[PDB]
Amino acid sequence: SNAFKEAVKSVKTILRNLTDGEITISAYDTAWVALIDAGDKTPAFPSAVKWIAENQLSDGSWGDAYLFSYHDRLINTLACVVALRSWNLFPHQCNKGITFFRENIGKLEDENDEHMPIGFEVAFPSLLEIARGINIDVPYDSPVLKDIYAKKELKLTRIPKEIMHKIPTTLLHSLEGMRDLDWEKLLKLQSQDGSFLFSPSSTAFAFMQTRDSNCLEYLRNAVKRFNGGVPNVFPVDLFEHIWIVDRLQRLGISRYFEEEIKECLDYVHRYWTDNGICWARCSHVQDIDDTAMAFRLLRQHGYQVSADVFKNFEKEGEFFCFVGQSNQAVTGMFNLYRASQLAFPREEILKNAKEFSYNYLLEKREREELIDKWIIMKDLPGEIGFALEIPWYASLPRVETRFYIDQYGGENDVWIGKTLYRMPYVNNNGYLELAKQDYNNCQAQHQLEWDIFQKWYEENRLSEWGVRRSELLECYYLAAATIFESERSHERMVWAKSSVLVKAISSSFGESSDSRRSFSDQFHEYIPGSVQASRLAGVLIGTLNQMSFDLFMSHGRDVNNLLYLSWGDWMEKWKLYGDEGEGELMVKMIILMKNNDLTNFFTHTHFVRLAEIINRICLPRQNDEKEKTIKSMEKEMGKMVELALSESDTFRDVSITFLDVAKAFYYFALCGDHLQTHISKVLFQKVG
Ligand SMILES: C/C(=C\CC/C(C)=C/CSP(=O)(O)OP(=O)(O)O)CC/C=C(\C)CCCN(C)C
Repeated sequence: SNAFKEAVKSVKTILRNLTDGEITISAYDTAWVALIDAGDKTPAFPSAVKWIAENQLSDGSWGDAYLFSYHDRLINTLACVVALRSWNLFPHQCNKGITFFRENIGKLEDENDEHMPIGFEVAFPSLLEIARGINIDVPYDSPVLKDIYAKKELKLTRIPKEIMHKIPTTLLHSLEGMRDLDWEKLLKLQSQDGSFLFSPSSTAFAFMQTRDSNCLEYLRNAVKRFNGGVPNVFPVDLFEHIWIVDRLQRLGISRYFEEEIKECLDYVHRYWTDNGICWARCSHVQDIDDTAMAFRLLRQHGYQVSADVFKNFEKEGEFFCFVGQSNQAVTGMFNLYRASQLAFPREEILKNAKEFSYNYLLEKREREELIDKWIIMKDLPGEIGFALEIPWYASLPRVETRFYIDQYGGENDVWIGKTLYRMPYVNNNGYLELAKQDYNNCQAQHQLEWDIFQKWYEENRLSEWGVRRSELLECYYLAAATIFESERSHERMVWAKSSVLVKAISSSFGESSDSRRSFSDQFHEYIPGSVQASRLAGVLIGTLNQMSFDLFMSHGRDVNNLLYLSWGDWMEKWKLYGDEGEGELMVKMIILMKNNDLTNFFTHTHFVRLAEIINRICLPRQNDEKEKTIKSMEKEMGKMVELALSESDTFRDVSITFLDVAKAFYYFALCGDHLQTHISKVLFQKVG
């Protein structure tokens, strides 16, 4: 007991105390740092030397202890051996590394599945030549190595080295492998924290060549922050802030951290620029992955961000991770896809982005190529598959969350830079535990109400009023998958019950003006065909009364009058034309059942404008004519997204309710023919 509360607390302290990043140490990078000469032929950073000796793995290698990769182990180990030997320190660990290297170098190509660390083919041979330079006894002539030495010389002939010296590029992240270097020019492309593109190793190499004091400071700060070691990229503050918020929302638990998340997004917004962003604040080089994620979250939470930010990544209708490079990672395109779906109608560049990323991912799934360069994830195919299957316009919170809890790798995910690395605050088993418990608690609540909802259906003999059992479950499902919180049962239930009653009335009396007239008369008279019209009316009136009573008994709020007015307003329009304003009725019901006083907005202009949009979306449930219908909903929803997202956090509760109802209808229009598995997972299959 309270274990849950105390776990929310520990996640809150994490969020409150985020700095420049919780990222694991890179042995490769701290080796480069350890090589630095203080000047008097002693290490400038003895604590980096110490870290290396202290963190060697049991088999003599250095690297990620939980995910073995020959590439990762060998480059990490060779670097550490070089560092220790060049100072003749810690000969015992230095000897173990050498043995490991001797015995495993021939296994470099033994893994079909392994990813390559970034820039391995230039970085590996370069520290090989450093090792040979200090007479380290290692098989420099290992057959596997002939192939990677050739690859290096060719990589280098292709590098735009002159451009590398004139403008900031990703190449600055890996200088330690290159040869023709003009430091007078490069130092002008130094980052504002003194690093060369937030790489300690590239920066360490630069310091050895220039003795530049700003490089030293970057190194000093990092070495200190990490007690001797350094990561392979730092800072990683935007990356971490953004990814933490994305994961908490998708895990379905973000509502516990609304204050903390708001503060994270303010931080991010603070460092947003018209060119976008990268993983670290104050960069001259941006990437589409970080930009698309920040863009999506900022816009989603009411920040004003422009889509012109994506213009720089666009070339000839295609989109790229980095300006001036051809790289197009699956995860970046995935995040681009997600971002593009929050486009306002005026934003052409996002239409093109959406068109491009969708087809990119589509093709890559068809080809069996959903593998990413930047990360090793539990279930990338499943995440992409979901995204392609379920547009944001049709993405109900519980549905996305139910699948993602199954996809989230927790602490098992591994990121890929110059070496393998982890992000403990993004990929965290604790978040998952919390997510599973919270999901299961809410689900249990939903099952209770499903049982109540069925009894209600039976007691009122609604099956004889033309409501099928399959329709009953679908109605409850849409409400619960949207308004899912345990403490929001009144909103969830009024919506589910209202939609059912609307379907019964429409099926039993919607056929013609007379029957509709017949029914509305009875409703008002109550408060052959006229006898039963009175019966159904009693069901409506009956359940309306029960609901307001329960609200009154638990929250003191009396909503009787507004309740009947709303139903009254709907009855008149339907009377005259048939079902036309169901969407609006649902929204009003939900707002009424809220434990607030938002009903005063029913008057506001903003409210009215949203009402007419939603009524264009929520069609009176009725091949090629289908594409038309769905495409038309999207255009109307495009307008609603704009209106709703750009809202002061007072009326926002209302605007968001319009979106919720709209998405539900959209989802049903799109997927309503094959919901059985979704419903089963969301409502009836426990997580874990
Ligand atoms: C500057 C970096 C990459 C170099 C450019 C690349 C990879 C080109 C691929 S081509 P290549 O593999 O051929 O490389 P070369 O061998 O040519 O140097 C990325 C450093 C940032 C991180 C690690 C954090 C990522 C955060 N988030 C976006 C995930």
